[PDB]
Amino acid sequence: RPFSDILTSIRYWVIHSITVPALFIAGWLFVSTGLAYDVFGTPRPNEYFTEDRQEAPLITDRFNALEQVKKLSGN
Amino acid sequence: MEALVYTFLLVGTLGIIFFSIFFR
Amino acid sequence: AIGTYQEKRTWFDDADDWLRQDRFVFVGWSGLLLFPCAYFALGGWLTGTTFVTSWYTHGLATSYLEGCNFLTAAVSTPANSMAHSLLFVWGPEAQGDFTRWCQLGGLWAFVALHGAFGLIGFMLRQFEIARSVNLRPYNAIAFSAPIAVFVSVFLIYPLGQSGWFFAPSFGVAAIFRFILFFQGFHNWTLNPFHMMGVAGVLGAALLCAIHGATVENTLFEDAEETYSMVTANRFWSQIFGVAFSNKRWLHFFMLLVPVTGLWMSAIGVVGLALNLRAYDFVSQEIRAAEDPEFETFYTKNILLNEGIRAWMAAQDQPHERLVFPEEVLPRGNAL
Amino acid sequence: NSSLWARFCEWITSTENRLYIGWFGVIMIPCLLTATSVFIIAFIAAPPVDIDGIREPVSGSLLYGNNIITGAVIPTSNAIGLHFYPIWEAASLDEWLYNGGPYQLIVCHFLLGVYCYMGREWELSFRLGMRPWIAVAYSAPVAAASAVFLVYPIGQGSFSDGMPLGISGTFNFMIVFQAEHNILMHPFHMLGVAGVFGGSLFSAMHGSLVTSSLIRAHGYFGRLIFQYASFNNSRSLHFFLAAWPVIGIWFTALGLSTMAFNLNGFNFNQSVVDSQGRVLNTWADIINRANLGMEVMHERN
Amino acid sequence: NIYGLTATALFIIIPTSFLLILYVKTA
Amino acid sequence: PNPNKQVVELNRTSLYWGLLLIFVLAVLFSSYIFN
Amino acid sequence: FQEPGLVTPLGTLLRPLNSEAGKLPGWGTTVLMAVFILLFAAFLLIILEIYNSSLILDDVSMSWETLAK
Amino acid sequence: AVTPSLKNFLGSLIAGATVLGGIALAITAVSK
Amino acid sequence: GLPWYRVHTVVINDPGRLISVHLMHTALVSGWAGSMALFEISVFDPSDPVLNPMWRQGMFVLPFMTRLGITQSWGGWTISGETATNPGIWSYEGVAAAHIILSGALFLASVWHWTYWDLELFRDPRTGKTALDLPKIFGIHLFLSGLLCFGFGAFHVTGVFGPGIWVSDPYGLTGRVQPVAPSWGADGFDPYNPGGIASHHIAAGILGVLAGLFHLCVRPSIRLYFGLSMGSIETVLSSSIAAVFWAAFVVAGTMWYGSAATPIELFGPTRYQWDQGFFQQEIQKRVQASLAEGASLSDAWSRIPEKLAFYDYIGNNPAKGGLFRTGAMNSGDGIAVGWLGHASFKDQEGRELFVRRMPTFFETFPVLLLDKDGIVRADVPFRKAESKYSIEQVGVSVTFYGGELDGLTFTDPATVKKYARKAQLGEIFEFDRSTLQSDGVFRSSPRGWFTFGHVCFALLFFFGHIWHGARTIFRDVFAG
Ligand code: CLA
Ligand code: CLA
Ligand code: CLA
Ligand code: CLA
Ligand SMILES: C=Cc1c(C)c2cc3nc(c4c5[nH]c(cc6nc(cc1[nH]2)C(C)=C6CC)c(C)c5C(=O)[C@@H]4C(=O)OC)[C@@H](CCC(=O)OC/C=C(\C)CCC[C@H](C)CCC[C@H](C)CCCC(C)C)[C@@H]3C
Ligand SMILES: CC(C)=CCC/C(C)=C\CC/C(C)=C/CC/C(C)=C/CC/C(C)=C/CC/C(C)=C/CC/C(C)=C/CC/C(C)=C/CC/C(C)=C/CC1=CC(=O)C(C)=C(C)C1=O
Ligand SMILES: CCCCCCCCCCCCCCCC(=O)OC[C@H](COP(=O)(O)OC[C@@H](O)CO)OC(=O)CCCCCCCCCCCCCCC
Ligand SMILES: CC1=C(/C=C/C(C)=C/C=C/C(C)=C/C=C/C=C(C)/C=C/C=C(C)/C=C/C2=C(C)CCCC2(C)C)C(C)(C)CCC1
Ligand SMILES: CC1=C(/C=C/C(C)=C/C=C/C(C)=C/C=C/C=C(C)/C=C/C=C(C)/C=C/C2=C(C)CCCC2(C)C)C(C)(C)CCC1
Ligand SMILES: [Fe+2]
Repeated sequence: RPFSDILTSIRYWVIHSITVPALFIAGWLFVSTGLAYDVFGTPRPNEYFTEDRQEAPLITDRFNALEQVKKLSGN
Repeated sequence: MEALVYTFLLVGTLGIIFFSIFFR
Repeated sequence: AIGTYQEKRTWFDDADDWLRQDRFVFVGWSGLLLFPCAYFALGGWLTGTTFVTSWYTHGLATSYLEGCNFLTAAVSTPANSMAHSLLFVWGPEAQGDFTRWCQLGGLWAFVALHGAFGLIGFMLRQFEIARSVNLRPYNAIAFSAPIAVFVSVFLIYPLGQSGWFFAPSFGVAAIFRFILFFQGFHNWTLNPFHMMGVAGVLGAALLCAIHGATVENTLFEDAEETYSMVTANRFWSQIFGVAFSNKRWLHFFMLLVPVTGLWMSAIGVVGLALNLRAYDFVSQEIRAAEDPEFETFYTKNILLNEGIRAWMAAQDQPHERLVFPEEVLPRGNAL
Repeated sequence: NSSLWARFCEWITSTENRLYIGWFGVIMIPCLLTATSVFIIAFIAAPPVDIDGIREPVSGSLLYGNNIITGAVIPTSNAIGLHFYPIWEAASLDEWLYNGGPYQLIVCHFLLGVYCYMGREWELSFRLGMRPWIAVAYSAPVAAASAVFLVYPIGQGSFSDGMPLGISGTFNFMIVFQAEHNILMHPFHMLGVAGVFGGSLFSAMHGSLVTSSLIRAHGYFGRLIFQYASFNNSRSLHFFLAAWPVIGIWFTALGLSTMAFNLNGFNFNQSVVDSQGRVLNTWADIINRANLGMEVMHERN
Repeated sequence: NIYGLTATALFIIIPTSFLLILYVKTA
Repeated sequence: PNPNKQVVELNRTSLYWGLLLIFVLAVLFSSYIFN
Repeated sequence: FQEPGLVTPLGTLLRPLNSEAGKLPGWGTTVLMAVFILLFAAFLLIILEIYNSSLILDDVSMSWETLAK
Repeated sequence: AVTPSLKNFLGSLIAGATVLGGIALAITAVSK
Repeated sequence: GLPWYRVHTVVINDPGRLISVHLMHTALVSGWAGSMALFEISVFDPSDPVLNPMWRQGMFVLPFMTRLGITQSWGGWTISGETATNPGIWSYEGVAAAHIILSGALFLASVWHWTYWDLELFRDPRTGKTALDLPKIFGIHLFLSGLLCFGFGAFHVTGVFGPGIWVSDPYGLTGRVQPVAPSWGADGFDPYNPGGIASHHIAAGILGVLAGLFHLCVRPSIRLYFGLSMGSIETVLSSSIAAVFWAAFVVAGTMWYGSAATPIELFGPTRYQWDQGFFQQEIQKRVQASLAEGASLSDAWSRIPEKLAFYDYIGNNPAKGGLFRTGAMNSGDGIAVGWLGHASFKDQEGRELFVRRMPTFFETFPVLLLDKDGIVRADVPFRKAESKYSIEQVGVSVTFYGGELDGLTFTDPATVKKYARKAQLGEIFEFDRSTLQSDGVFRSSPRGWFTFGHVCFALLFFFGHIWHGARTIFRDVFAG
């Protein structure tokens, strides 16, 4: 129950021996596979500038901004 | 003038300091 | 069952009893507002610093994924085009697209609003805990200062400006950018309210250091006070000239100095929200204009502010699309 | 010493004086009074100073069209550099004032005064029979004063680079220093900002907690923060209050001392680049653009 | 500035007088 | 009568506090009020 | 007690409005109070988002142009 | 739902009401 | 004895003396209103309502007086610049005198209530001690508030038995006090819809009278009574301060962002009208429409009212003033005499150049003569800086269309440079700084000053609400 007892006990280590590495590997696949770029919209290093746009993108429309960002990005 | 009023305010502050430290 | 005058037990009584249990963490009723809001504010900032980009809002690559470190990573504010839109995931812009909503910079709005409500919840938590053990809630009143600062600089200031774009983005380097932005544009150093705030902050640091050192040095050898009030009083009376003869008033002064400083800073930033700034002394400006030889540190400060403005607006305000030719950018050798 | 049956020695060490003089005060009082008088006189009225030898007489005297905020004691002329410039070296008093000699006079006397002030703090810690480390805590503001008034001129090779004895002058010195050394991004000044903010934070918390506790504490703070408070005993809490701002200011003073010798803050310009090598802007290079503006506008030439 | 001088004089005068009369009432 | 009345008490320390506050605000804000 | 207090015609007229000081068992109408709290919060959000252009309505224009209409 | 914005806002209102109901039911269940 | 900051706490337990002090504060506020109105009328200059309106004269109370119907004056002038043949009883001077008389009457009432504080009305009939039945007092006062709100919305704003309110066209060219028919649709919540105000006041007054009747006929629940300390006056103070700074924030935001309750012609243009080029867009649309009809550039620009061009000027932007730049705008850039006209800059080749207007943030901004495509075809070097596309080199010429300088062309590099530096601020206007010894630095609008004051007061009253909620909730520990 207290920190000393719970972290000292081997039950915590064995139950978390298969989970903490699992979460670390989950993050590693999330980053390496590029899913982070797809889900969070971060451009990959090879797509910051497109063929149409060769400067920092700028969004002007306030309401019709979804389509503007779709156009500015690779999509 | 402006400089004289600034000096007056500063010397008044110094007098308040002196009274506070000495005139308890 | 339990109540003021034989009041029947209701669901609210059970909920209050559970929320106020003396477990490891005091949840309390204010917990329902603090923990979700504060947790989501911290999570939003961490996600924005890790993954979400600022390319489409500020034209910057500010996150760990893009290659920035802790100092340069930030959750950049939305673009100036968004103006003061709260940028909900369901708003008219980024209509439910989480990816685009992150790209729009709405994650900054998420963090800012959830953090504002987390601060409200934490102040309410201070009130609840103070009432729990029957103490005056002076800590909540003290925390009113940081809440005032946050509301002034993160919410009121952008609201008075053209949009959320000019709010301070949640990042170290971004906050430095905000600080230099105020220096260059608002002459925020010269503002008397900022002067009072910095005086209060430095005085509070001085009080902290001096009180700690003296209480640790006037300790008694081997229910009763552990340090000699008379000794500290005599030491400061004969060293500085003024000393605290009352512990109550001393600690209240330690409370009051930083709170007052931050509140005056908040008032000054409210003024800056409308560009109501103590930027210049008109008399000195006209004296310098009529007399080229006349020069002071104030005129030099104005020149440095102009340099900051002109050399930074090109990249700090992409929406303006400013392109200053090299011949018009202010320079020291061009004076 | 030993003057008229040691009466002078008795009076200097006498604790019955309203302000304890002490043997360190024997040097502090003259030094600090000289610095105070010269500073007041120069601020009120002093001819404009060539802060740089370009012959641009910057003016910082109130009588010369300045106010309290703008008024300052201009740093010594860059032509003098680190040379010792007391009154007797200048060809005339007018030349001495025109080159910014009052700044060296004030800075030297004031630094000696604050050092002897730490000394007096120790002396009255010993006289009253208590533990003498208030001087150690006071060494932090003294360290910063030395860094801004003495160490920075030493590193930059000229007293013209020391902080002007003014308010607007202080802001100009800070803006210049950020321009040239990127003070904001240096980890030591970052640690000093942390120290000052935490000092205010802990001052407010201590004041509030003690004020609320003095009905005539530990549980409240324990339930408030989830990790509880390690400094349950008041002695440890007060040592923490002493240590946090003190070492924060020690480290910012040391950071400034290092930049005196041209060791600037973190330089993350062009840290992140495109696949083709195009530079992608961050907040670091926007700070760099601001620094470029400050730098170009500083160099009046 | 006549307005500024008058404002500064009033700000110096009225609160100082208020505090002083309070002290005279009860020291 | 006045069943609940209390004369205001302002000791010497509070006097000096107020005077110092007023004079400090004056020196700080005069440079801006004059402008 | 001691002094009964000054008696005036207006005081007597308005006494019944001040005779119920300190007085309802249970939670009373706190549930209806909460319902109205939620309704008012929804209304405030509606008007805020209308003002902030986060709730675009066909009828509204959200600009000075609506003055001419 | 006369406009997409109103539809989205009402959906958000019901979502937040669902969140509040969920947290209320959670505290109720865990109370006893 | 009570400290200096606690002294007023003496009147906590005396309802009669509480009435007295509240009456005194109300008298002070009404007297301030009257004195301010008199002062503003004394210093008002109604000669030029186009280029020198009230907001240019730094008038704070006059916009509010004229918003709700007070247009005429006892001095023989109306607010539109015409002659007020029949001023009537209700005028600026009349309203100020009414406020002063009310201040005096309220002062007398405060004195009376102070002296006779022992009224039996405040004594509990059964307990025998001074007690205020706060829930029922609130019911009464909310009923009155709702009744008065309905009256204002249905008789004053709607003009059924009142003058109406100030309604103006979107660009604030022709605006007058008119009856405002309520708008019950969704557009009623459009902030720039005047009918919204009338409909709001009607509906809110109806609900206010309903809620007042409810709070009169329904007692508070014991659980709520003890939870909110409804028997204490300080919880009422904290909640009132809460509502008050909520209202302060709302009104400050409404003033800063503009609405039907803050007309342009009274409080001046908004910051976001200059930022978004509202007046610039309207003027360009009008000019293009005129040109499409075949009119000349001079004729097309002559049709633009001087008022619209005056609005299209950064000096009128409320976000250009200073915190300590005291006084009216007339003491800044100077009193506006006339409109020079639109400055078209044509380079030697023949291209038309447009000056990059000053963004609201910048106090000093580079003078850039751009192209249609936005390329910087010319500029002015920074003081004595190296020139590559300077006015002298490119030799751009400025031709003025409309206004005083209609059909005048200047090719002198100095004159063109000066006019470009003036045009970066918006429309070029002539100002006479000699009348008021104007400093030449922009100053904030009554809109901006109102926003600053009320946001600062809202933050301070947030702190006050925090403190008083602490005191009322923690009364047990604040006083054993
Ligand atoms: C419980 C704590 C809490 C609090 C205070 C907030 C507060 C907020 N959140 Mg957060 N959030 C929370 C929990 C919380 N959230 C949780 C648990 C999640 C995970 C699902 C999120 C996920 C989340 C996202 C993803 C976003 C927010 C956003 C927001 C903001 C706007 C929310 C809004 O106006 O719509 C919700 C408001 C209401 C439902 C109004 C409540 C009033 C009543 C209860 C509803 C009406 C009931 C009534 C009886 C029916 C009327 C019918 C009528 C229509 C006819 C606001 C700062 C948005 C934002 O601003 O980010 C930029 C955003 O994008 N939140
Ligand atoms: C929120 C309320 C409010 C607002 C928005 C205005 C707005 C305005 N007034 Mg009015 N006025 C008010 C209240 C208000 N006034 C009150 C209560 C009085 C009675 C004294 C007056 C009396 C008055 C006169 C007599 C005149 C004005 C004038 C003006 C205009 C010029 C700008 C200005 O105010 O001076 C600039 C404002 C400042 C310099 C103050 C802002 C700076 C801050 C507050 C710091 C000041 C230092 C001080 C020590 C306070 C700080 C406390 C410290 C402890 C932190 C402007 C339209 C002038 C005008 O043109 O009207 C025709 C004019 O002649 N006002
Ligand atoms: C509806 C508004 C309202 C009301 C009725 C009260 C009433 C009260 N307050 Mg609260 N308070 C308010 C707003 C209000 N306050 C706000 C907005 C703040 C934030 C600063 C505070 C902060 C506050 C604190 C911190 C304390 C009180 C206290 C008190 C009590 C004593 C008042 C006092 O100091 O007298 C004496 C007043 C003076 C000697 C004047 C001081 C000089 C002031 C600061 C400057 C003068 C300004 C000028 C003349 C007025 C114009 C400003 C106006 C336009 C707002 C009294 C019950 C005290 C209390 O109850 O103690 C137990 C207390 O400790 N109040
Ligand atoms: C820093 C913020 C803050 C703090 C610490 C307090 C603290 C306090 N208030 Mg105050 N109050 C505040 C803000 C604050 N208030 C605001 C902004 C208002 C509206 C004007 C009020 C109105 C108010 C009243 C009317 C009363 C109090 C009372 C109290 C006390 C008891 C707690 C209570 O009533 O719950 C306050 C709880 C909150 C402020 C948190 C509510 C959080 C909401 C429900 C979440 C809404 C989220 C939603 C999605 C909106 C998103 C917005 C946007 C993104 C679209 C306590 C001293 C009472 C008192 O005096 O005690 C005796 C009392 O009667 N307060
Ligand atoms: C930058 C300086 C600074 C920081 C970081 C800070 C932080 C803190 N102070 C607290 C307390 C206090 N602050 C106080 C006085 C002061 N505090 C000051 C300055 C600071 N205070 C100053 C100057 C004063 C003097 C008035 C008091 C009196 C208290 C307390 O009572 C309390 C305490 O117990 O101290 C330990 C805690 C608030 C409770 C919490 O976790 O939030 C809960 C709410 C959250 C987390 C939501 C807000 C989220 C915000 C918007 C940030 C979100 C984004 C990221 C997390 C941050 C981005 C960072 C980048 C910019 C680099 C927290 C540890
Ligand atoms: C020509 C001339 C003269 C030139 C003029 C010079 C000039 C250019 C500048 C000066 C102008 C000037 C004054 C400007 C500053 C104005 C300014 C911005 C002021 C701030 C104003 C203000 C209201 C701000 C709000 C915040 C605020 C309240 C700050 C207060 C700061 C403050 C006073 C801090 C405390 C400072 C201090 C030294 C405390 C020491 C107290 C002390 C000895 C306690 C020690 C101690 C510890 C114990 O633990 C115990 C137990 C005991 C017993 C004990 O004693
Ligand atoms: C691709 C997404 C990847 C996400 C990361 C992976 C982990 C999974 C995380 C899932 C959640 C992510 C966020 C949604 C990302 C997303 O895709 O959202 C999309 C969705 C909006 O969808 P639409 O607007 O298109 O739907 C219209 C209607 O049908 C419903 O709105 O937003 C919501 O789900 C509701 C908003 C949150 C719930 C309501 C607001 C909550 C606050 C309520 C506060 C009330 C006040 C209380 C006061 C005390
Ligand atoms: C639902 C939602 C959400 C949410 C989210 C969240 C809630 C998140 C969280 C998150 C988190 C929660 C995160 C965390 C992170 C962490 C980290 C990242 C950490 C790090 C650490 C470190 C780095 C450390 C270090 C150190 C050192 C080395 C020194 C010594 C000590 C220490 C340990 C401190 C999202 C946005 C999606 C969307 C919207 C809604
Ligand atoms: C008795 C009477 C009468 C008369 C009366 C009168 C004539 C009155 C007047 C009155 C008046 C004539 C009043 C006035 C008032 C005023 C006021 C009340 C003011 C206030 C102010 C203030 C409050 C301010 C503040 C401030 C400033 C200064 C600025 C800014 C800052 C501050 C905010 C601080 C007769 C026999 C005929 C008839 C019957 C009644
Ligand atoms: Fe202590």
